[PDB]
Amino acid sequence: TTIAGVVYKDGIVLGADTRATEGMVVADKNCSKIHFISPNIYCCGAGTAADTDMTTQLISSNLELHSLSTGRLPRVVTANRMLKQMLFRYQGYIGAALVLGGVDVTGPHLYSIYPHGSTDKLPYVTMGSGSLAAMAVFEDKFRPDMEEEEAKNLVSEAIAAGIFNDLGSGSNIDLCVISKNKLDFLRPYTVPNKKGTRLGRYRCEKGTTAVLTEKITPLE
Amino acid sequence: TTTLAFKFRHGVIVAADSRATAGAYIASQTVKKVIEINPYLLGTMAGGAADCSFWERLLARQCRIYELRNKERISVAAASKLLANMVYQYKGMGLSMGTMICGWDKRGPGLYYVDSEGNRISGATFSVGSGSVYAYGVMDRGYSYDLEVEQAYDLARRAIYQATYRDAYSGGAVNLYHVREDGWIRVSSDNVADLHEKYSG
Amino acid sequence: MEYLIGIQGPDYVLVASDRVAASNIVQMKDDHDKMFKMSEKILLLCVGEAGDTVQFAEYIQKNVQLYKMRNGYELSPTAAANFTRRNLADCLRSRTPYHVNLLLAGYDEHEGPALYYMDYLAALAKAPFAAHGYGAFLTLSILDRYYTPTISRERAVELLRKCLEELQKRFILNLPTFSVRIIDKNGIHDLDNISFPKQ
Amino acid sequence: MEYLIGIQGPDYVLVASDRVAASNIVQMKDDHDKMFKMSEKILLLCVGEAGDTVQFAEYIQKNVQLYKMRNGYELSPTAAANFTRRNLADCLRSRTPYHVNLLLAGYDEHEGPALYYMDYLAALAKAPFAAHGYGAFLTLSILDRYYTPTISRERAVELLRKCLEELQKRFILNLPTFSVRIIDKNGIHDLDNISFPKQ
Amino acid sequence: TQNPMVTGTSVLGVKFEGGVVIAADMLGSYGSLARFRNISRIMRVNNSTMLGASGDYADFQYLKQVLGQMVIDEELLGDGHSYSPRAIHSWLTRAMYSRRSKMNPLWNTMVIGGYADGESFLGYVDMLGVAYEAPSLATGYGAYLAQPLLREVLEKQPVLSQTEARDLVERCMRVLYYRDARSYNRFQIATVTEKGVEIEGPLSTETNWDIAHMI
Amino acid sequence: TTIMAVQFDGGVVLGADSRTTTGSYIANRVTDKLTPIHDRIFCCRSGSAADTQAVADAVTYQLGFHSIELNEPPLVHTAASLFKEMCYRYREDLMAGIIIAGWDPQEGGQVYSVPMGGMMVRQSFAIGGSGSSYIYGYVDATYREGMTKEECLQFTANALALAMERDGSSGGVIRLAAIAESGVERQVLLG
Amino acid sequence: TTIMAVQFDGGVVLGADSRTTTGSYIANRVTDKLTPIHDRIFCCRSGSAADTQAVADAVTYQLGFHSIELNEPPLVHTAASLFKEMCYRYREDLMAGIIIAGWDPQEGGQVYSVPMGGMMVRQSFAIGGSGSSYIYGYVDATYREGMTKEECLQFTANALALAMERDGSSGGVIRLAAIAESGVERQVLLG
Amino acid sequence: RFSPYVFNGGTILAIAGEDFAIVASDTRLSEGFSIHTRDSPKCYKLTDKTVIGCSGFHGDCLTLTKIIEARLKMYKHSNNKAMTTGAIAAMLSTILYSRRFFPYYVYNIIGGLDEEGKGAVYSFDPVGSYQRDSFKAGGSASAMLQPLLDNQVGFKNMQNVEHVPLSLDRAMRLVKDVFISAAERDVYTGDALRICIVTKEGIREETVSLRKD
Amino acid sequence: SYDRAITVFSPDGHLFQVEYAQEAVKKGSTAVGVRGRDIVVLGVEKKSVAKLQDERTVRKICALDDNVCMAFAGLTADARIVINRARVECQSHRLTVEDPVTVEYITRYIASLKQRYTQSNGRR
Amino acid sequence: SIMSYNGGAVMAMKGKNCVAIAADRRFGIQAQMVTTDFQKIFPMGDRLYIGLAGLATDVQTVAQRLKFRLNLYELKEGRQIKPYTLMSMVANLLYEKRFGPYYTEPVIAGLDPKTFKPFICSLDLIGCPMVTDDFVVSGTCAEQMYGMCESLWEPNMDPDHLFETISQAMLNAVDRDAVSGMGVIVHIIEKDKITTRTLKARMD
Repeated sequence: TTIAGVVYKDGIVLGADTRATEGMVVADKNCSKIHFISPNIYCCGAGTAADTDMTTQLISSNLELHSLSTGRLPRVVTANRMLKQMLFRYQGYIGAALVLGGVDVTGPHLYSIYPHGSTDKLPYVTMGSGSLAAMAVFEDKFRPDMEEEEAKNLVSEAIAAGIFNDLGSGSNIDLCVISKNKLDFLRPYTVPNKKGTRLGRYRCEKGTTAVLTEKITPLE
Repeated sequence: TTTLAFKFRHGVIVAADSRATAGAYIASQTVKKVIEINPYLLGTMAGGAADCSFWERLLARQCRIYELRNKERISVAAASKLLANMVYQYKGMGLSMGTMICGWDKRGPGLYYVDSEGNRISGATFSVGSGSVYAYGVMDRGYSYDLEVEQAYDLARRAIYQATYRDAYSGGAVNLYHVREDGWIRVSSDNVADLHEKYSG
Repeated sequence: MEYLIGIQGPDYVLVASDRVAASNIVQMKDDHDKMFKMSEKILLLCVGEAGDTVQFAEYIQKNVQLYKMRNGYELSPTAAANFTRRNLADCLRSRTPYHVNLLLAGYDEHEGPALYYMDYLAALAKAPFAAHGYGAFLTLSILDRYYTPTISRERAVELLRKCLEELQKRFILNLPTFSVRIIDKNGIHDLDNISFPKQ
Repeated sequence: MEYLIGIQGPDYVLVASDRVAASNIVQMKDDHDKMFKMSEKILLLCVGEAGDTVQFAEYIQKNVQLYKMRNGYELSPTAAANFTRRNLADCLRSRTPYHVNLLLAGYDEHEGPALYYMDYLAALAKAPFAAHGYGAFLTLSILDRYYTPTISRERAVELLRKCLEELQKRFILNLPTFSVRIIDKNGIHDLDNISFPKQ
Repeated sequence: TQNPMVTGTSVLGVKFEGGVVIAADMLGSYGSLARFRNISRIMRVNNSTMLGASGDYADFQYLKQVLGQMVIDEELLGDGHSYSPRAIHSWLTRAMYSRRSKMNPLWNTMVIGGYADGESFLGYVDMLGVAYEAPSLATGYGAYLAQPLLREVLEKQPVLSQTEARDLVERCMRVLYYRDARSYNRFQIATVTEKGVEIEGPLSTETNWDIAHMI
Repeated sequence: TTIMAVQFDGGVVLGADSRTTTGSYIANRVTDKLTPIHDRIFCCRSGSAADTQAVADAVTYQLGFHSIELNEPPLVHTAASLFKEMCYRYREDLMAGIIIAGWDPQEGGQVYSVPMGGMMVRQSFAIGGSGSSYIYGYVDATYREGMTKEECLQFTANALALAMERDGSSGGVIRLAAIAESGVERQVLLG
Repeated sequence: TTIMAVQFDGGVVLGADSRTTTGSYIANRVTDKLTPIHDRIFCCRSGSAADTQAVADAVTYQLGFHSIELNEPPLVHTAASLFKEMCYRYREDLMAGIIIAGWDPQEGGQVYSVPMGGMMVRQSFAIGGSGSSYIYGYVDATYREGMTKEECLQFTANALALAMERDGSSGGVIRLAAIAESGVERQVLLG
Repeated sequence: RFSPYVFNGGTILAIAGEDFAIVASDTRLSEGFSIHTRDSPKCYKLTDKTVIGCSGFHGDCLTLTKIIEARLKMYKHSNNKAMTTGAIAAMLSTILYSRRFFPYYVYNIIGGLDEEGKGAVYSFDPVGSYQRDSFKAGGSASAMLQPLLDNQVGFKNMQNVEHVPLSLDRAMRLVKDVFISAAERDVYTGDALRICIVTKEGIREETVSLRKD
Repeated sequence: SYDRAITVFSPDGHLFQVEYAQEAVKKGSTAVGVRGRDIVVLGVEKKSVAKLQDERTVRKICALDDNVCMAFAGLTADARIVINRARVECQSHRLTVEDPVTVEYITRYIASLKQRYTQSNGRR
Repeated sequence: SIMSYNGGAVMAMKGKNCVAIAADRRFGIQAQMVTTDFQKIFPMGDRLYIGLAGLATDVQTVAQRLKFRLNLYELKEGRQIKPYTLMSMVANLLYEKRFGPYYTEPVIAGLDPKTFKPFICSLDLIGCPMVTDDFVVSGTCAEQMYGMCESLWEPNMDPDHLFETISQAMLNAVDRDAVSGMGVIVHIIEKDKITTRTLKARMD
């Protein structure tokens, strides 16, 4: 698991890989790790996969309730305050590492939330198991006020560093670009690893399997 | 793992399965659990597969040295006593071994049972393994001292079939030997899936 | 620790258990009864630790009797067995779980005889024959050796006879006596308290 | 776990044990022998764990036989029993201690019959009657109820008969058969292998 | 060694065209305390091989003593033979494995660089006796941080010049200064060539702190 | 991780490092440990990160509602008493090294220390955090009664520079804040 | 418990406290931790009391036999190498914080540090013991290159005075020793 | 404290033929969550007719290989001939048992030719028990490779399927496909596939790339 | 530890200490033994009684087991330690292979004990 | 472990306009079978099934709480449930026992009722849903089942070849497992009819 985010001159670029490993066996090859919160705020998740799902849906339900009452656009500091007040209440038993980012009225804002409830605003963050390989790309090649073509090229390079160097990572790279007026969510940004093609024909025909009892029930 | 052995009028019958597992994973289906010490002795494999393989190969070394010095073959009582003494020196260190020793002798048939803890007992019927208790029930029903040869083949063959049916760690094929006067003879080796169609109808 | 058996036929259910109430090394009572009626065609056979076998199984009995008084007719053996499974599974994730192993036997006028199997984790199993205790390891292999779906109740008793003689041959506990029931279209019937004279 | 008994009379020693070789839950052998000769008037009765009962007790046997070949005459029962106590106590504070419980029985031409008692800590005790196993808790109270120092060997057998019938009444293990010896001025004699027919 | 008292940290190493370059800092930590701030963690073995180490430092002085004797007694034979770098790598592998087998290990992790007979050598040696060869190595947290920066250059460009390699090490030493609590801003670079072994002085990094004004 | 507060006659001077570690990895390289509660009252926090952030927001909630109701700027001793009540009731669950400092119109600058136990004491200068053990000897000999403001900014800069150089858990950049009657002058310093 | 050694150009200056505790009781109130090995070579010991007394007598046995055989006054680096061999071979059984200092005719004054691991390094000034953690910041700022002898006696007196005041395990009276070419000047100091 | 073992991954595969023996393995060395190298095969050439594969703890795989290569020389200097394949398997069973109470954490498969030019595969446990088989798979992905070769080589669980023996050509593409399926679902299976083919004329080698996660 | 070769070869191929020991046998008292088809009979001669000594302590026919007797000649000091080592071996056979010792087996123990003892260091 | 107390194996596989699901038949306690007709696949309306594997209590418990919530849904609303909606229903049911969790792993397979499109998904024991397009597996012998399906699955398969693939995937993977076996039942559903077959497996 490798998630990362950055703040360029206009907005925020988020990125993640697509793999879920149960034990040491690859369970899912296309697990979507970037979630919806509001039409301007997304979040990336790491840690326990069921804990991040049920938490990112509860807060997204509450901001839909909150923004529809106030009649205006949500703010990123509100979603920060809802998360770190409920994670502290569950005393860290809910393992959910989150990268939060959005563009409200005040501008772009990027947060990183730890499963005990500690947060911090930063210009670039990495979480996950392969976070250390991705931080080395950000630490070497960051510059403030980049354009989004440099920002998309920087993040996709940093996610790819966690692909080829961490065992619990590595498939297609997702990205999302959030700006003041544009939301570009796109999952297959690049395909660095394919599957090799089969050589031998293993194909069996009908009648190579013994059947003891068959039943047919029609429907309509 | 399920082995059994019983002696009757016409020698000794030895039978075993062939499944060797690893946790819940099955390593192989074709493990020969009745190893051949001599042309006149047989030994089984129960518990640690490597510990039964080593110390009974080491026994076959020792019985051959006895024959060259004394110019006759060793008795079945003497052979198990050598195996009981070698294993005792490593008592408590964690050896897994539950084998049996079979063979014709000058006093007739011989069937002893040797543990890794130091048990050495005689007897007429034995059954060792994880599914050994499933083998005792069917074997005690059809056992007689005065069985025929083809009848005693069917008793030991079906008794392994009931043990592999209940136990999860027992299965594979059913190996079957027969210890006779001159020496042991390999009888057959049937798959359980073939016996399932045989014993059903 | 102690034993019972579940032979089920085409139109009957043959159940039997031991009669021994144990202690530390001695046996307190030699004519104990593990058999609990609920209706005129439903028995109950409970095995487990000390306090839970008596009180759970009579808690079921007061609810099956109450269903008949409130409605006039009895439960089916299927619904009776599937009501007990709810009561363990609810009380399992609790401060005081019951540790009992049981198998229920019943006859119905619609679907005929029925036998169910449970453990201390509340799993049901419609089985043609079953057994609990450590003697089940000895005695299941005789039973599927000789079982026929079309077996008569006269030779089912001598199948039970053979299945209990081997239990006094290669089993370290004593177990001298065995009480036998039979359930059919006419209800519960006592058979002979079969035993082996230790004199 | 398994049982033996030590009735000693005015001019005889009556010993008996069971015949059961056990396993996990099954019994491997029903005609086992716990009885080890060393001389023409000395027995040995060893109880304990698996490997130590066979190998320690025959280690004693090769030393008692060696004493007779080196000298021409045999050990007394007192010196034979007091030689075994040295061998446990030396091997007790070691890397491989033996865990066996035993009682030795012997007759001598000078001081007559003698019975000794030991445990897995090597304590001797000259006793008129003794027993090991969990059945010793059941059966010692019958034995001092009816013991007489001047007891004849004919009624000592029926005292042993009464002492074993109660062991198949309130004791959870099976124990069907019992092998009996008797030691007197003429040496070892086999008595009847008394048992209780479980058919 | 049951418990390492005074420890070191990550050691880097990468081949180039005709030689190997190795860098490591000059700090011996003690728990979370920086007691010894002027120690040297790189040993120059005779003329064509070269050793750095992490882990417990008192065990490193032991191997500095033993290898120091095995080179002295060979060269006064006049055989015309010296140890190749992979011969030392083979010796040091057996020394680790024969000592964990007695359940009394040497708490170290060592990188052996060398240039003999026209070709470069770079070998890894673990505490448990795990050894291999690679065109780039890193120990400690350097396997997590600096090692991905090494491989992405070497997969896009297999061979490197000497100036490209020495630049690429100083970038990775800067990264370990930011994101490691056991680092120190004073390191030294050792380099084998065909000319010999050269160990440069206490170099320092140049840090950037412009994001600290971002509230 | 290494926090420090020194008062002078007109007010107080605060200082802290910026390194936040997770075992041995640097999680946050630059960190603001100087948290505003009110306009003339700060705290600098140490110990557990998620614990001290949660307590500092609850005190800011309670003190802001307290001052708007009395219609009067709150006391420093009032704010220090609120941290004492939460750190003592929840002393079995919190690891907080809070130091409260700030200027007050009634008493001038005050500096209070609330360690992990839950006690509270006023000091002339306070010092806390993990790296604060290595500069106890320096801060005793160097401290002098009756400093100016410009000496206290020099005094806390040299003290944080020595602990950051010697401790492994401290490091980064030095954040300073001088609180007087006029306002708060914050600055980021290195060297 | 709190030991210190500083070299100057003509020689070295040693210093230590005198408190020996047993858990929390003061067993020995005055203690000589400055042990002579040879006429110009001392050591100051810390850690376990019975361990460091046994090692210091074995090195005195070996170094005295070594110097009488070569017929030459021994080296400081020679004596430091002997403590390294015993503290490394028996590192699983010893808790020793030995600092070896002294003057030598060939190289002047040397100061070596042998901590509990078993390593060895030469330093300009060494510092050890339990209470030595509280004066790391003082000894870094106050130290100045190229001192006289009379400044080093002042420098080690103020450093031991601060650790004794702040640590609970240190205390008592200050023992000093200056080793030069001429001889050894020991003195007992307080304040 | 100091644990003396670690798991370095790796996966080996051998197939006995009629006149051949194919031994293949990946080339990834890795412990924990990191990667040490992307080039470290397990094909070790003992003789011209015997290749051994060694998977498990890598520090033991380095030692056990060098112990074996010494004893093949000691046989030849004392018997004037090389060891056969069956003699190696009987020897290594005694070597593994010799450290019964501090075992090697190595899984071993010996492939090679017998005296009649037929394939032979001997699979070992870490204690030293063995048997002769037609195909075995050892290592991390052994639970994935063994069910596939029961279907294709063993012709198990099929009906009305003819029984043709495996050719050399069919066995090559059967090996190449089964590692591609194993590299997808296993995190340990590596990047290059070293395939060593033992025939009556020598040992051929072949390297096939995989995905590089 | 007295390490010296006692028994060495002669320049014509004899072992002098062996054949000097055969003359110590050649002046011990005579022992004769024949075997019948059902009962064996052996008996020493030259008891040489002095009518003031215990007749049982001077015996030279002893038993190794129930089935094995033994007579000897030569010097009696070395005899009764060969016997006491043979009694131990024929007893330890019973802890092994269960049958009693055959008469051929115990002579291979004595002769192999007697040979290697003309081969060791510092032993006549 | 806890999942290996009774064993079990459930596989679902997606075809062209059809979807098949298969499971084993063994019920047992750690070494010892009890019966060979234990139900693990339960119907949830027409053309939509669910398979459960894990602890044999929670197989029978969750399949009754889920049926409890399903009948109230299909009576309060006037329609049958979509396959995607049931996945959110089960994931709610497991996550309520976040700290008292049921030891089971469901597998859902069915056709979408309006546009007859297949759907497969699987969940862990606390409800992380994962939708795929080829196959999902659950049970003790999971790694054996990945080697089958990665090598045998094809993208567009008629219901004849879909049956042959999922049969050979189950008969070889379960045969390599020790605590799973004793028969395999295979359901293959489609928009016109539904087919249940039982395979001739090893009773060994």
